Amino acid sequence: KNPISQYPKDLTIAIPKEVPWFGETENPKLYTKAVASLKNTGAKIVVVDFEPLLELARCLYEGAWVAERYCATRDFLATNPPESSLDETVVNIIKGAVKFDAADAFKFEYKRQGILQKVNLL
Amino acid sequence: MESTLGWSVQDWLSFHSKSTPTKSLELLENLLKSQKPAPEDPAWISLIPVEDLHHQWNILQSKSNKEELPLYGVPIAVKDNIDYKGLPTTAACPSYLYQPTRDSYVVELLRDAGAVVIGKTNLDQFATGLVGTRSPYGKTPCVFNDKYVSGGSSAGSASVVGRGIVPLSLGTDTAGSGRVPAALNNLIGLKPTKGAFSCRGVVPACKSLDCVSVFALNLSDAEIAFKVMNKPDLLEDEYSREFPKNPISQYPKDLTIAIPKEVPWFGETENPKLYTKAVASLKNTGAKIVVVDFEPLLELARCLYEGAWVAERYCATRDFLATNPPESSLDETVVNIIKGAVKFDAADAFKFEYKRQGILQKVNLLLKDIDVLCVPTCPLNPKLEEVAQEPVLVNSRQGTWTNFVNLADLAALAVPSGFRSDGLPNGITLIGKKFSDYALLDLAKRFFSVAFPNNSRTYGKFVDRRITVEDELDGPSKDTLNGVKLAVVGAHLKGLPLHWQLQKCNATYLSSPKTSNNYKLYALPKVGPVLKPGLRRVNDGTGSQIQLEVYSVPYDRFGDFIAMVPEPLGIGSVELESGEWVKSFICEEFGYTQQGTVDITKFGGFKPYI
Amino acid sequence: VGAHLKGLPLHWQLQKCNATYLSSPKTSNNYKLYALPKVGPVLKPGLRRVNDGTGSQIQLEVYSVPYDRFGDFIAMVPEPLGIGSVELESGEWVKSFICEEFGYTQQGTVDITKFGGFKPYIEHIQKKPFETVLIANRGEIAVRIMKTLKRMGIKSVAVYSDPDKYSQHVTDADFSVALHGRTAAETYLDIDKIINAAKKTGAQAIIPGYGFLSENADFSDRCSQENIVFVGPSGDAI
Amino acid sequence: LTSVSFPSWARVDTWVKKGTNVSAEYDPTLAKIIVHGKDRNDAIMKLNQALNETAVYGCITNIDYLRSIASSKMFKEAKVATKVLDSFDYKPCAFEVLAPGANTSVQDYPGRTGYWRIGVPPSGPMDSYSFRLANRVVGNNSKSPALEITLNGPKLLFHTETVIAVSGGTVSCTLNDAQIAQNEPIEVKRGDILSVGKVTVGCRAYLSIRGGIDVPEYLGSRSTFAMGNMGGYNGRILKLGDVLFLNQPELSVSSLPAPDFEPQAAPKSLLPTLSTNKDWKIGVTCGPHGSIDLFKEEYIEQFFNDKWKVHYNSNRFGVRLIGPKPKWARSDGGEAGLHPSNAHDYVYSLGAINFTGDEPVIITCDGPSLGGFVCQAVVAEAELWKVGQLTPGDTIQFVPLSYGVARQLKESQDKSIDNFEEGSLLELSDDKILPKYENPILAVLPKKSDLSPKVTYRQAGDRYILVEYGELEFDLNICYRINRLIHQVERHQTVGIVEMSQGVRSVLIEFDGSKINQKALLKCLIAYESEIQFDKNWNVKSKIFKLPMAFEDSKTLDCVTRYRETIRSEAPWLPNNVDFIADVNDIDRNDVKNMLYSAKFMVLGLGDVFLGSPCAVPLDPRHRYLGTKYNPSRTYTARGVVGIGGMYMCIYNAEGSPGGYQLVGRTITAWDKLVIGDHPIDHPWLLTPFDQVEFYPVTEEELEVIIEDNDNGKFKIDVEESIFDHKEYLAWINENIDSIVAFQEAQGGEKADEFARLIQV
Repeated sequence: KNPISQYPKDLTIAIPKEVPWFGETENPKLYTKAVASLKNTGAKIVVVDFEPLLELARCLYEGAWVAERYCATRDFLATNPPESSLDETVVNIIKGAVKFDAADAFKFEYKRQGILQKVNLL
Repeated sequence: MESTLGWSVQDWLSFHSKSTPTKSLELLENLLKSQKPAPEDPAWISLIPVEDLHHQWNILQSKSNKEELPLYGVPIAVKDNIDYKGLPTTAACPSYLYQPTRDSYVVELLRDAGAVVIGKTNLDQFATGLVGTRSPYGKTPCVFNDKYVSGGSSAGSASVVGRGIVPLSLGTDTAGSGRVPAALNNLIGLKPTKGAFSCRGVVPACKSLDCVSVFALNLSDAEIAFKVMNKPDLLEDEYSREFPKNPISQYPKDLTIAIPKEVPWFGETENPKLYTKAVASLKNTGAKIVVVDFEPLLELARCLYEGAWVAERYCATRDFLATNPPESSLDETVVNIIKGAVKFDAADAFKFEYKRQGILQKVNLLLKDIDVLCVPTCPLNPKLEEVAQEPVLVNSRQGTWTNFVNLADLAALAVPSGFRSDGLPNGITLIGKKFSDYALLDLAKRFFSVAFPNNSRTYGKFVDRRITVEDELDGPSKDTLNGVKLAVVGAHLKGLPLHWQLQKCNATYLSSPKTSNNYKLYALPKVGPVLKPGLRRVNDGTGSQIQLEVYSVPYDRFGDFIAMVPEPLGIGSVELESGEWVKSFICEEFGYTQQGTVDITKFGGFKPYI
Repeated sequence: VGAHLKGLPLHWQLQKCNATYLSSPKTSNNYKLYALPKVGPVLKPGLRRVNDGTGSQIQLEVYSVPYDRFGDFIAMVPEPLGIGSVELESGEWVKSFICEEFGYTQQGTVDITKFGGFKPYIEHIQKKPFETVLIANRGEIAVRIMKTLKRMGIKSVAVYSDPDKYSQHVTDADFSVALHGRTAAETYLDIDKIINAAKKTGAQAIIPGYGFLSENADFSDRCSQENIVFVGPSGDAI
Repeated sequence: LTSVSFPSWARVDTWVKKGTNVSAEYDPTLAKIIVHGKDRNDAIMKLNQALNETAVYGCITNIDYLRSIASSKMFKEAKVATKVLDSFDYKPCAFEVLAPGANTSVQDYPGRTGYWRIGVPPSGPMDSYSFRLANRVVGNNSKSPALEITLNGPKLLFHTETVIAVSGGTVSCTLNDAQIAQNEPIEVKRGDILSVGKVTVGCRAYLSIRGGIDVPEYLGSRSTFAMGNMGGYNGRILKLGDVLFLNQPELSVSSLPAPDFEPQAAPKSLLPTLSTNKDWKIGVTCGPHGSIDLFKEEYIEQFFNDKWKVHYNSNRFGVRLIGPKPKWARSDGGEAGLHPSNAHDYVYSLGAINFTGDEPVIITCDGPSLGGFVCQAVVAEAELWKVGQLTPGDTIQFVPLSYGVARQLKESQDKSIDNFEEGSLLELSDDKILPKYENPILAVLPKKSDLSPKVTYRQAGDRYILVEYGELEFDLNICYRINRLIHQVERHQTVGIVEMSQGVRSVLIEFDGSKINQKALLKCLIAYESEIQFDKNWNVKSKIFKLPMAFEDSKTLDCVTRYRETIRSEAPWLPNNVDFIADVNDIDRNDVKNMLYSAKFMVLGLGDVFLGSPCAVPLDPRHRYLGTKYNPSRTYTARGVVGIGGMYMCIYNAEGSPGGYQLVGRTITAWDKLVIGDHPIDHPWLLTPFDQVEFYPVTEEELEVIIEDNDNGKFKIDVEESIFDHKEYLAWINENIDSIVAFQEAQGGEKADEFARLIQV
């Protein structure tokens, strides 16, 4: 109950200390302009290290969350349905889950909780 | 000299105050000498050297406010599960042995509070079991009868406390290891809210579920230990979490205590008698006892057993197991359990996590209108030979009432209920929601005063000593408050008929000061069957000091309290004798300006007048 | 009823506590509204309920304040105010600001009920003589003149000798001009320097204090013949 | 103005605050105190409270005069006329200085304690026993302030009535010209002139006043530290014309402690025995450095066998001695300076006998703290009063004393003052004296690892144990370690420990022997030492100061000139100190001026020397130059002068301080007495250990501009809060290991050794 409905005219908006663009030259301009626009609403902008959050992000990728898709899709895959129904990039991503133990999954859940301690303080 | 067996924490502190730094060092040296390690006393994996006792004690003298250290020079045992830097850490596994260079955060806290560690204490290997038999260091017996099991996995710690070597010890509890041994040894076993005690420096074994735990002979000592170790440690323990402000300190006399609809005893006939009687006693404290189908909770327990949580233990030990250490170092029952984790992939771990979350939906719907569960601590008092015969099935049954607590983010306190015909003890565990640990303690206190009337309560093996003063509690310290300081003058005073409204909103008594010389007090025309005063700040000059009681009312709860406050009263500010301003009841001028209003200032307070 | 109304200066306190606007009803004719002695830079009303005949209807704004937040809100509510109950036009009772008797019984309290609300009254209340003003003085009078200037939103100009280069009045001012030298005659008394100082800083007026050029009629006349307003009497009167 | 407080509830129109310089030029208005009451009587009462509540110090004011008027029967009954004040009877509850005496200062006891780690000395009386007798004779609380008279006293006019006493040296004392007795409570009338003349026997005497003298505290104490213009009567010795206020309970609003006792002549067995013939035996505890790692055996014998003559350059900073020249166990002092008495700066003990080069001096109550030379022995707490009665030409002999005997004497003085009963004073006697000097080294812990070096515990006075890390060597890690040791005592909260003082590779630990004895503290320390855990990758909060400095300005050079014409006219570091640095290191003088403007100086400790004066070390090892400290030290150095002592750098925060470092240029003082500077520091000492100081070039005249601006808080000190990261520093060392090593291997040689030989003469 009582969901917030408005941030204060004062709110603290965080942006990343490091913004990788991977060669892209157009999009940075819009981002810059957008931050300017936020400042101009009266918001306070603070530049903040997003490392732990990107650390969290990689976990989704390197980690065992990929096993959630495998869990959701393996009974079907074992039927070996016609290759042409399947997209090969997807199925291979998903079959990557086989490389994870139960134990592995926990190991990564731990690391996730450790990052979240840092993120919730941040 | 003098016998030290079965001393409370307070007993120890009293000795230290009236003794000299040298004769109190001697008492601990003497205690240390009487203890034996290794297989001679199965309770101790290891004991400190005399040099280490000196080191700790020099460390201690070093402190300049001793007599403010709530565990000054108080000896304790710690499960060989938990790091103390003065001794090796083993997990009841000889080739797993390692030397920590640093204290458990938990140990470090107790030392900061003045305690001295005496030894590491034996346990089921890798803290896996509820029986206490699963150690190559020896099977620890029940403190009462050596034919019987001590309970596990915190076996050494119970034994040691149960016979009063040491008034407090540390264990760990994932699914019963700090509760079952309390019942079998006539102890208090406190299993705190998850993440309250740091697990930094304890060997992970079900990291996501695990808690550090405490054994004590009495409520008082369990409380002091809780206050000491209930401390955040967010950046070093991924499952640490800070206790919130304004923790509840007492359940209402009215509370809803749920008990299970079906209570399996598996053939056992004595223990049912203790349980029945214990339930009768709770009823007599004034509690509402409600009988409830524990289906969802048992589904949750089954999820633990069926699921991949074993992979947590495996995760913590597989690198080591692959070291292929000498077979004689291992307990085979433990190791076979742990290797059951190999048959579960990541996908499996998730499938069961899904099912667990689904069960919890049901569990949270069930608990919404319940304050506390009252559960038998364990169905059996297993014989040493009984668990030798059936080394798994006895274990399973001893977890009937313990396995769902941590999965459900609950807290728990295992507390004696008395003795069976054959002179063995058992008891009940009271299960509360997140952060109720202080109120559980108090509920035990209230349970005790009925179940053990006339100060008839035993502790540990000390079947012919009586609790006098040692089960009393301070409650949570003012440290923990965060509320509005509110002065009441009228019907909300202790003993009048709106005091309950303060208790409903979890208020805490602070003090009883008077206003400054600036106030009159009126009795208003009674309309309800309650008569009501109004305060008036005055300055012609002619005011008195009116009497007040001041309460801390939690910030998130003040809304609930003010909503009960009808015209013409209101909450404003008032000036105390000391000059501090403090929130308080006030009164619209219209209120005390009616026909029927009586100037009551004379009496200096509202009690005198009523 | 008061400074928490939309647009007034404690409204923010309602947004802090995640309040939500409901409506704008009036009390029944049972109240009287007093403007309390201003102390802070915030002016504050107090409501008073009467056993009649004489109360009127005052305008109110009504907010939903989470149960969860109400604590945070009342902690911002100082003596002599408080939260009690008020009766709306419709007969509903509702939590509201009230006021201790002591509150509206202070010197300076104004009976405001006529205006029917607190907004009306802060409008029936709501003129810069000079833009920048130079102080032909030092010490304590300079500091005191500058407090008024500041409060009036008038830019101030210090002048100082060399021993005074570190004095309060130099610090307090918006601008400052070193006169160079040590003695009274060398600096504060030197009309040419002073008038150049007011020139240099574009001061439309000079206020002299007491002592120094204060009762000096050549100086008053120099100001006039220079299009700088001497804050004082004419050179003739002097 | 030194402290300025006004009632916040009145209106006060003023232009002054703490810091303001009030001149005589224009008009002496300070403030106008304006009060608003319900009516005349309410306003008169309010005005009195306001006046009572007005504390302005640093100038003489008319506040007392105002108070008396505002209080009069006249003003209240409103019998006011344009004529009244012209015949108004104003009598100050106070005395007046008809003549000052050679060196008369307000002092109290124990003095300005709490801050030795900063280099704030206790000050207080130079002979504390007589001081406390004098107080007691008149029944003062022991915290009461009194006057220290040195060599000859003041004549004072008393404007009110009180009791008086004089104790200490033999001095003829006059009341309205009739001789008056020492150690007795003399009743003084009003119009009385008390006069105390020349001190015939001893150096100093003490004049107490029932109720004490009314002067504001600074840093906990009313004691005068003249060097620092701190405390006492406006930071200095008394002057002709001064007016000092008393504490008459009926005519006063004062925070001075009321007397405890009825006045009473001091029992005569409790009087101290001053020498009779300019010759004295003075008890000491051996240590810290009276050991053969530093001095030859026979010189230690000679130190205690021969007599020492008191040198004319003696005062409250310390009492200089003439006697046998030292034979040293080392050929030089390495990086801490070439002269073999030179030591990695460490904090000294009150009473220590400091060998500034080849001549020693007793560190007394206005004395230096963090210092760069070895100390042989330390006068026992309770023996220091003797040193306060030495006069030039006196002879002395240092008599070895056990820790326990030293406590006995001390406790006997406290019992003597507290009870005031015949026979309770113990004094030096042959059966109290050790047969032979003992070993000052209390215990040695062996080196264990790279971050856990050898530990040497040295006895350093009645009141302290000196803890020394490592070989005689600098190593940054040891500095963090000292910080950790300190942390272990706090964690541990030790009972009995008074103050721990950081030096370069050491820390000095002061204890209360009535709470913990020497042996006990030693063991706790040995034990906490093993609890210290840290790794090479440590970090610390570090403030970075960028400070303007004039290279070789006139006042710096003149400090050397004064030293040449007054003390030693040539030495290998003379006539120009920078040329010495340049020559002994084989570089150009402008290379030395380059390093000063490029090096990053890490503060290692404070009070080298006085008022938070830093001892710093360049963070770049290639910035560490050979050198030496003066032999003997200067008696005078200018405020803000920057020095180089061996490889260490200091800023002399105080004006007129003795000093031994090679003089190089001048900054601004890093001591802000009134905390008025424009910086974010909350106490007077601007620096903290692990802070960093960098110098930038200014002209002498540009520096005098900055200096005046900064004294009035109009100069913006460039300070940034940051973090020093040892793991980042280790990194940096590697990226320049080869440069560093090449610099190090090529530093000394035969040339430096000839210097070390010459320097030793």
